[PDB]
Amino acid sequence: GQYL
Amino acid sequence: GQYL
Amino acid sequence: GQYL
Amino acid sequence: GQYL
Amino acid sequence: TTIVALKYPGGVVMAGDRRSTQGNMISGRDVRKVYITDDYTATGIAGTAAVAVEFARLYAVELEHYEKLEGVPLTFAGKINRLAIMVRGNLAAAMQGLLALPLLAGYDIHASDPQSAGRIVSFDAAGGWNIEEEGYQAVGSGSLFAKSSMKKLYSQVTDGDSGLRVAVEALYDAADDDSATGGPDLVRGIFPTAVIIDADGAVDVPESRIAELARAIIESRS
Amino acid sequence: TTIVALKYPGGVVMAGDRRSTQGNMISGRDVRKVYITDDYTATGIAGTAAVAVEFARLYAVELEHYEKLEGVPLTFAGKINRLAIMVRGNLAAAMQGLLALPLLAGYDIHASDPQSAGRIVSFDAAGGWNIEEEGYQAVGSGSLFAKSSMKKLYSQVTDGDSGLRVAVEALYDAADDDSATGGPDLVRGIFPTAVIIDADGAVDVPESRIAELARAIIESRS
Amino acid sequence: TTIVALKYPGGVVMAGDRRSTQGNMISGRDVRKVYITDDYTATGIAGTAAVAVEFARLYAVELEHYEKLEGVPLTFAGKINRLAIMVRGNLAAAMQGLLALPLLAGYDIHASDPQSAGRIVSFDAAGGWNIEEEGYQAVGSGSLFAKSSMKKLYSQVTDGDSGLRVAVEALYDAADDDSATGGPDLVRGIFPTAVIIDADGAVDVPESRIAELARAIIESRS
Amino acid sequence: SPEQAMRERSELARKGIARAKSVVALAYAGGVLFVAENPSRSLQKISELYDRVGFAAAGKFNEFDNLRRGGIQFADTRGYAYDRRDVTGRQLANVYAQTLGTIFTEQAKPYEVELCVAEVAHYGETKRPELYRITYDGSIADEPHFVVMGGTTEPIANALKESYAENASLTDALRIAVAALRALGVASLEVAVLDANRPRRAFRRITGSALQALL
Amino acid sequence: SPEQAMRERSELARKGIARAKSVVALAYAGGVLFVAENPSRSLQKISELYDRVGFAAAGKFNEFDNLRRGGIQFADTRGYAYDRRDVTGRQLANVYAQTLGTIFTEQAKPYEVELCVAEVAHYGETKRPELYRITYDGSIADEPHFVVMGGTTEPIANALKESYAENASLTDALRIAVAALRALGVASLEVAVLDANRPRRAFRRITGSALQALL
Amino acid sequence: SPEQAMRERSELARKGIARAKSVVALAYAGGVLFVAENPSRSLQKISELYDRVGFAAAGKFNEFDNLRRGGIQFADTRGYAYDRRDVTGRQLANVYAQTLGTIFTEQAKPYEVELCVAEVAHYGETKRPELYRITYDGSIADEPHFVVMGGTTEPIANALKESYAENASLTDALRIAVAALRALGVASLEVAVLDANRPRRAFRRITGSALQALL
Amino acid sequence: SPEQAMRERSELARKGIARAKSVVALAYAGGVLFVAENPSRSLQKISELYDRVGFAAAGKFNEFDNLRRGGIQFADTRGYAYDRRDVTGRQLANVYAQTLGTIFTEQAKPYEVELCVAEVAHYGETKRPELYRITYDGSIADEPHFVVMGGTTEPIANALKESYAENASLTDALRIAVAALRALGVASLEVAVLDANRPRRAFRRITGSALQALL
Repeated sequence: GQYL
Repeated sequence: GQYL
Repeated sequence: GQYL
Repeated sequence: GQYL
Repeated sequence: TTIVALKYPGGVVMAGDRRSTQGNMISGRDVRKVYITDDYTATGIAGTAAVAVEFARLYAVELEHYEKLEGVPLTFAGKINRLAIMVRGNLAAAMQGLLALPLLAGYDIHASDPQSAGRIVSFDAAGGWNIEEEGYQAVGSGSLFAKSSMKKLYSQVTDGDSGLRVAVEALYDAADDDSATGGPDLVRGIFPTAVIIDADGAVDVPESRIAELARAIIESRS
Repeated sequence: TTIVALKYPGGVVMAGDRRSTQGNMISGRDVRKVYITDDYTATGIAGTAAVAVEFARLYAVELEHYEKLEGVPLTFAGKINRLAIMVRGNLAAAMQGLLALPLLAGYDIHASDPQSAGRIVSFDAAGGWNIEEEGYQAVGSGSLFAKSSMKKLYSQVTDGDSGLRVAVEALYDAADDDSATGGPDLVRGIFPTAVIIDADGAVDVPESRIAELARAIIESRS
Repeated sequence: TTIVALKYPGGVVMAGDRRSTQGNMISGRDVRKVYITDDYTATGIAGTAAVAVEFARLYAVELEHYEKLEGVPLTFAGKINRLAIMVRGNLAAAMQGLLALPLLAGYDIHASDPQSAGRIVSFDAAGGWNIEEEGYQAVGSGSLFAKSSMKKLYSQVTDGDSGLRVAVEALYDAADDDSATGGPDLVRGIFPTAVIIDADGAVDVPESRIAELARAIIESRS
Repeated sequence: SPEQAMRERSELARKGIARAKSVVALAYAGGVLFVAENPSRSLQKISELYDRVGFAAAGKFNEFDNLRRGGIQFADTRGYAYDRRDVTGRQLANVYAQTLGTIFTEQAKPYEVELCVAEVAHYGETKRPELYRITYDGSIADEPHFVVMGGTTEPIANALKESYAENASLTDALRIAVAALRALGVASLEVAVLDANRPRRAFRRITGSALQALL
Repeated sequence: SPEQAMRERSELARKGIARAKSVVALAYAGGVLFVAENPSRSLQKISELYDRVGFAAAGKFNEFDNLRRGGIQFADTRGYAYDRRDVTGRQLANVYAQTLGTIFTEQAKPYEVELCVAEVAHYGETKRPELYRITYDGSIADEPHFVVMGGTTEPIANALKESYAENASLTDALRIAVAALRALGVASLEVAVLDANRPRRAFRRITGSALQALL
Repeated sequence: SPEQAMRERSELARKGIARAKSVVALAYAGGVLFVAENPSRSLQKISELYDRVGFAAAGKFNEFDNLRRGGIQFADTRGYAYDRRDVTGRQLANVYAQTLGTIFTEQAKPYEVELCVAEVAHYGETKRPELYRITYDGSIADEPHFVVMGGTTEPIANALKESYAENASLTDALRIAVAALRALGVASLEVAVLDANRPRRAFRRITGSALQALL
Repeated sequence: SPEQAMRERSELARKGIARAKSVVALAYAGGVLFVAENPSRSLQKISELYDRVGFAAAGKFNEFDNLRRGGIQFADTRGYAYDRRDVTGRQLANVYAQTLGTIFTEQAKPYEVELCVAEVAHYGETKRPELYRITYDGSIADEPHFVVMGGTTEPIANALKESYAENASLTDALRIAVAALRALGVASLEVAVLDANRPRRAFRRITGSALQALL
């Protein structure tokens, strides 16, 4: 998760 | 078990 | 990649 | 290869 | 150096001078040698300045660490034990000259009688400890003069304030007969530091009170 | 060697001589002993030349490394601590003769009053440190003469420039009474080095200013 | 032993004698003490013969190794550093008697002014180094006599050849006042060795030139 | 397939997070307030981490408890090396996320936990309370007002969305938090604060008779 | 089959790279300009690596962040061993590529990251800014004018292709970069420069009021 | 599937727990009473753990016995490091649960055991007896009155539910416990107490002729 | 089957070798000439190995580059132990082959590389240049006149077969090599020589304006  |  |  |  | 500690009805008081030397040379005029390691214990350390400040810091850390992990402070017995183990650990370096001796004052909340829940504990270089029961203790180069002063002055101790005055006086006599212990500097306004522990915890005595007591003693002797 | 540091209203100044000896033999006429370790701290080191330059270099690296990892410089307290730990680490070699003592000057940006945000910190061979509060400090073979000079000259310090002149004079007296400290060489044009730190950071004093101050002192004494 | 090095406008020259002793006994009449470690640096080493030749060999290997890996030589600063680290590494054995001190001459291609791109660097037993700026340096048992000779003769240095003659003369005076340094042997035809470095690299001075200079000096003194 | 397995793992983690007691943390005038639904008297889901940094969690007790211990560990050593005022809620929030992600990728079962790290300003300084939420994968989110963890988070989050008021006193924020949590009885409530007014250690539990009087 | 698995891995990596915030780096008169679309205030995608070497990345934060740390690590040790002016953008660009390739071949999941290493000349010297782009496999490309990373790179790359001008000032290059990036608001923008005019440390962030005034 | 395997493991553990001798522990006036159905004279299911902390178990003897030893081990070292009055029934109850959970997750077969840790107050102090039950997975439950372990627990638990009386003497609590356990003969009974009146070591077995006289 | 797998591996290696830039090495009057088709300015496929031993490669850059480093490593240590004139092109050619064979047998993917090790005589001595070609499996072949590596080798090898002339000067051998390589532009050409006339280090690159003048 927490893609950026 | 022991969910919290 | 970076074939050389 | 290089049989000998 | 000299650090005195004495019980009074309902609490304990612990005071220390301010000088730090190298040989005959006065190198520090305002060192603080008495720390509040926790809400119910203060610790004085005589000896090598580095080892002293380090002991105090690390011990405070350890007390509070166990408190955070287990949700309850150690008993006064456990605290005594950990301090003793630290002291025993520094023994090799103490033979090499880096000796540091702690004097531990605490107020046991779990004791039966509140009027005698005060606690004074003394250590040697080999980690053995002893629970003082004649009402007072001291450590450092001036300790003998301080104890011999408190032996006579101790019948005057009846409360927190009289106990504080007796502490300051004992320090004054230590300094009066030993050159490594600094007395009240009236010129620069630097006085001994003091910590009072009772049922409500540990608080630093504000400087003004110590200043007045010191001036009273000095005028009494003139 | 001799390195003086003194606070002035609004900043700190730190100056050092230039000689380096081997026994009675003058071996270096232009060594620089005061480094700008970061935008708000300068570090002087007395003692073995190798250990000194190495300390300065490595400490600067470490300050800046933590700054790059965490995105914010350490507080002045953390800096003091790291320097102290380095010094404590060199203790074994200092007993073998490779002793190096640092004097650390800094300007605390986080202090409450800007006029007294200056900071001077002194260390012993055993890593203990002390925050100087009588306004000045020095280290090296000429340190006693330098301090005894600044004690008298220090009431003249009112700003950055007067503080600089007092620094240069203190160095002049150190050199005047000790042979291991070099004075201003008028023949070769080599003068002490100086660093000034204030609200805007640390800058090296350009040589001309130190030259004029030194010539003023020398003509005053003739 | 004695190895001198001096800058001249546009380059650097480095010369060394040929004797090697054991006590009072002359054991080698033709040792070569100045090596061309690379196209822009020559290295002289005084001291224990084994440690000396080993230093020179290994340092040359390391310079060239990094050059082959990275495709570009180190800067003169990096070279100075590696040599210093080697020297610092031999310190334990130098206290046991196997001391070897290097003097490093180089021509910085990256310097701004070509006429002053010459570089002389001296080391102590503890790995500290110093960039010489009074124009000349020497190492070995005759170094003091050589330096005191060059101090007077150095105003004569104006080019590569005059600088070479001054080098040879300085060696002649070293040998003249110290017995561990060999002078020009006219009987066997053995003369000091010399290396010249300028914009075009490092070349060994062919023996004939040194022979003529030595004969000129010797006839001048008769 | 691996992607399918990953999806299954995510679903399992979600289920684990869902079947748990709910915790809320919200900013109020004196700092930050943690209010958790907790029946046991020994097992706790709110904890001091450092002087001004608090911690709440929801999921599997042994695991969230284990993270609690790891977090306590890191701060003390860091403080000793540098100093107390150098440890920040941000650094701690970061450590947990990285550890969780790596751990999940290399371990067998993902930690069915949801974390909230809270920080307030020091004594005599002004700064807004910071709340971070760290999820089971390593994701970290910066919350301005309140965090809700564990169980069904939608109704509690909405009730808080209507009732929240910045600079609410301790009693009002407690009423809002218990009310939105109900979306209970004096017993089985774990309540603590990060009181910004304390000199050093800001964390402080509110239990028993005083709590009853407040409610 | 192994080849099929490799193709699947490449597709997965591509997907990971695609769903991410876009970053641009371009040469301008005073050095190099990094402009990234970044909402968070704590998490950053642009960083100093060494005195004159900067770094931008796009993908999965924990991984690109981890490379950031590894790169910082290598430069300091190298500088201490030899010197500051010996560490170059080229050596660093190379290290990341080799590490990435080996890591991908021996690890489980490939790093869904895209890197850009930038370098400018030292103080008082003339030399053109160098931009390198390192992709997830280890490939490295030398860029003369600008690099675009993460998200949909085609429209931004084309808009820059029309708007780019060598020796554009700082304000013009900022307008061009924000405009081509839109293909936004003052908030959630991470802007930094490699200012060639600084004496030593060239990296410098441009945040807040000054940035607002510029835009 | 993994979930199916987990369900199977749980069923196996349940079966193992079910086919075993029954043990009961209940609070009475002088402390806590352990009454187990045990035919052997050498193999025991009730044990001293520390000064005021007792232990009963039901399942597979070698495993529950092994936990017995581990628990004894931890307390002595802890006491030596800090002190005797610092070891509490709570800390021990906690250690077993964590160990059991981790062990089950990483081992091959789960421990077919059920544990009960009991604690009473020290000499000259007033405090209620504490009973904890730790199950095979790591779950821990706080019991106010009595614990029943192993075999068919329903009838014994109900008979105790009707017969239990707080502050029952030693003889009455023994009659209640043997009666509810029957739901026997003087032989094959293992009976011990945590007598709160003892100065230091509270655990005390009740065997032979005295037991016969009592019953 | 294993044999089938081996055949597949060989095919994969062949494909890798085929899709690559072509390199040629040929003997001429002053030594040996390496001419490679190389667009990048930083990445190189021709390298010094030791005083008189040169090296060219074609395939995957990170791997052939890695061998380059290993070869450099072995020679320096060997020379230090014995001497510079003891390291020969033959010993180096041998080491690579053995390493490649063992590595391929124990590793996962075979090195998609093709190597050419070249050697010339020392200063003031007469001896014919020696060219060895080492293939991905470990096979090594002794070439009298020229080696062609990578890409489609047939047309280049034939064009060289017609144009080659022993004792051709540097300019003629360069024309022949570029012509047969075309079977190009001044840019993107990597040209170096093993000049037998140099005193010690024989390898020497021919780049820029001088190369343009020659061509």
